[PDB]
Amino acid sequence: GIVEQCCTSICSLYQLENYCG
Amino acid sequence: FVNQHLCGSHLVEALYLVCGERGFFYTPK
Repeated sequence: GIVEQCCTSICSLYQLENYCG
Repeated sequence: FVNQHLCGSHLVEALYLVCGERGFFYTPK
């Protein structure tokens, strides 16, 4: 999930936008 | 500002700024 992709690893704009509505 | 480790409230703040009017879902498992 988002914590594994953005907190325990380095986040990206692509990954953040995966979670927008 | 998004290409770093973002944890806790900092990650939720990044989603808020990036997603804007689209909103977002935060599911930390």
